[PDB]
Amino acid sequence: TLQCTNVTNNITDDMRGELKNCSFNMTTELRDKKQKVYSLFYRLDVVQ
Amino acid sequence: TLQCTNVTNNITDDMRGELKNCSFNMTTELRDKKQKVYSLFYRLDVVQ
Amino acid sequence: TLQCTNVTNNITDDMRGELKNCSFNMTTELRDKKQKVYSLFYRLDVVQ
Amino acid sequence: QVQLVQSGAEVKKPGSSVKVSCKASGNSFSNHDVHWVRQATGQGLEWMGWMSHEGDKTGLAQKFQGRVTITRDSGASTVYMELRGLTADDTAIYYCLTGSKHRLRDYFLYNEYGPNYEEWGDYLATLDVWGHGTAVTVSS
Amino acid sequence: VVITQSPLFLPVTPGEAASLSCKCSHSLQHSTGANYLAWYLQRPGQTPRLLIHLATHRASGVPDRFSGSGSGTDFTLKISRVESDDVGTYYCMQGLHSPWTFGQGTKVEIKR
Ligand SMILES: *[C@@H]1O[C@H](CO)[C@@H](O[C@@H]2O[C@H](CO)[C@@H](O[C@@H]3O[C@H](CO[C@H]4O[C@H](CO[C@H]5O[C@H](CO)[C@@H](O)[C@H](O)[C@@H]5O)[C@@H](O)[C@H](O[C@H]5O[C@H](CO)[C@@H](O)[C@H](O)[C@@H]5O)[C@@H]4O)[C@@H](O)[C@H](O[C@H]4O[C@H](CO)[C@@H](O)[C@H](O)[C@@H]4O[C@H]4O[C@H](CO)[C@@H](O)[C@H](O)[C@@H]4O)[C@@H]3O)[C@H](O)[C@H]2NC(C)=O)[C@H](O)[C@H]1NC(C)=O
Ligand SMILES: *[C@@H]1O[C@H](CO)[C@@H](O[C@@H]2O[C@H](CO)[C@@H](O[C@@H]3O[C@H](CO)[C@@H](O)[C@H](O)[C@@H]3O)[C@H](O)[C@H]2NC(C)=O)[C@H](O)[C@H]1NC(C)=O
Ligand SMILES: *[C@@H]1O[C@H](CO)[C@@H](O[C@@H]2O[C@H](CO)[C@@H](O)[C@H](O)[C@H]2NC(C)=O)[C@H](O)[C@H]1NC(C)=O
Ligand SMILES: *[C@@H]1O[C@H](CO)[C@@H](O[C@@H]2O[C@H](CO)[C@@H](O)[C@H](O)[C@H]2NC(C)=O)[C@H](O)[C@H]1NC(C)=O
Ligand SMILES: *[C@@H]1O[C@H](CO)[C@@H](O[C@@H]2O[C@H](CO)[C@@H](O)[C@H](O)[C@H]2NC(C)=O)[C@H](O)[C@H]1NC(C)=O
Ligand SMILES: *[C@@H]1O[C@H](CO)[C@@H](O)[C@H](O)[C@H]1NC(C)=O
Repeated sequence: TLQCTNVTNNITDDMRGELKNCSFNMTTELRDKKQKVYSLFYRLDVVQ
Repeated sequence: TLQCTNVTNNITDDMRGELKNCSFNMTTELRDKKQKVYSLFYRLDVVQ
Repeated sequence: TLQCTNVTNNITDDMRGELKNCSFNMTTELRDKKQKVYSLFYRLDVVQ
Repeated sequence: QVQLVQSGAEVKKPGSSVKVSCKASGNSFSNHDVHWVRQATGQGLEWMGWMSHEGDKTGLAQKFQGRVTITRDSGASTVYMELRGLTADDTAIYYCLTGSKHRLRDYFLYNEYGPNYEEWGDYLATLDVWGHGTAVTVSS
Repeated sequence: VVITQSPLFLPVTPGEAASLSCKCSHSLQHSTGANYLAWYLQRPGQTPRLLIHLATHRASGVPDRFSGSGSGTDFTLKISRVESDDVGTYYCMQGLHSPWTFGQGTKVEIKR
């Protein structure tokens, strides 16, 4: 699962809500460790 | 690992112990979530 | 990740530090259990 | 009722360390949390620190950081605590008590090809029965 | 995380119900729904004894006069029919977050 926020600032106003910023509690390549990362996503690729 | 019980409901007595009801902590399709699950099983496919 | 020490057994002194003994809590035949096991390794196969 | 034993009361000079010990009959420390508590007459209880019954965790109330340690005899039949830097305002009744905890996974990721990533933690449940305690005071 | 308790002390008329409260900066509830709250009584001249625990039950061998309440940041301890042997001080405790802590406590004393 991802935690997210609406992307804000530096946008055309007709782009509002089209992008979300989200993050992961996903593991490192070592199986015993964890890292936090985040990425830009189109709203179309996610569902609450 | 499975938690189990003998199924005694609605059963002819020469069938006793042929079925067990069991349950487990196996995962949901989300990587970070789990769900309780249970099923009937034939005694032949399990061991203590 | 593995814990290690520089284990020896009447090692010649030109072999020192070439082998390490290390351990981890592995995986087991059941997803719900872990166990600790150790084995010897050549120094070449590991990095701190 | 497990017997509990603690060190006799002691007077110590200001600016210096003291040490205490405790015991559980039947080597029941293996099944209980080690705890230390401090109290002053006319004042509320203060947790000092603990050790897990597995012995794989220890800790201190933050007031004691860098002044306290906890050790035990092999096979955990007894436990010890050392206090450092004591001054006259450290006069208190000190206690050793047994305890209980709940260990619950706090986070997980299932892995198809390996052990599940897991995070765990301890929540104290109850204090178990209190030791008779020790008294420690500090004077010239 | 911090803990407080009130009233600092309570005068008591014998044979009458009375209660104590404990509050803290964060809920004592856990994601499992577990609560890590416990109350203790210290008679003077004696070490403390568990009264209730995990915000849900009396400790074994505790009189049934004992009860408690609440959720989240607020909890109470109540004793119906308070008796002179309930004199002493009381402490709430948090096992939910490190370092484990006690409330500042309250004192029960018979009114005079
Ligand atoms: C599948 O996964 C889940 C986790 O997602 C597994 O459940 C978890 O199991 C571990 C044990 O393996 C538990 O740790 C132990 O917890 C107990 C306290 O928990 C008990 O009390 C709960 C509260 O009960 C009151 O409140 C509720 C309302 O909230 C009321 O309904 C009740 O009536 C009561 O008033 C109760 O809810 C708990 O049940 C839950 O868990 C069981 C499985 O255990 C499920 O069947 C239930 O459905 C329910 O979810 C439970 O009864 C602590 O007492 C334990 O501490 C001991 O162990 C420590 C080492 O681990 C040690 O440090 C401590 O000192 C202490 O040692 C004592 O006990 C040992 C025996 O256990 C003795 O050997 C020893 O000598 C000493 O006496 C421990 O922390 C987790 O709490 C539990 N998860 C949760 C969130 O509760 C589940 O088991 C898995 N399934 C399978 C098949 O494996
Ligand atoms: C990534 O997973 C970790 C657990 O592995 C999550 O950690 C959780 O983080 C929150 C925030 O730090 C902790 O919440 C705490 O709750 C109390 C009461 O509501 C509040 O007082 C604190 O301020 C805090 O929010 C939570 O306890 C902690 N969990 C554990 C296991 O430590 C984190 O949320 C995860 N991130 C994602 C995006 O899901
Ligand atoms: C993030 O933007 C979304 C739209 O992209 C906003 O969605 C609204 O969310 C609330 C709560 O679920 C609903 O009442 C609205 O109807 C939603 N709007 C639509 C278009 O579906 C959300 O409010 C935004 N968040 C921020 C902080 O502005
Ligand atoms: C234990 O292993 C460590 C390395 O993990 C050894 O440390 C090295 O020792 C040599 C000789 O003193 C130094 O040249 C290295 O710089 C040391 N490494 C580091 C990390 O300090 C140590 O010799 C080993 N002990 C045994 C008995 O073999
Ligand atoms: C074996 O598992 C134990 C836990 O069951 C691991 O011990 C913890 O390890 C981390 C990393 O060193 C420490 O933060 C904890 O404090 C350790 N716990 C205790 C009880 O000491 C250990 O890392 C595991 N080993 C393997 C190879 O993964
Ligand atoms: C289940 O059945 C077997 C024999 O059929 C019996 O030995 C065992 O005690 C039973 N267990 C329960 C929990 O009923």
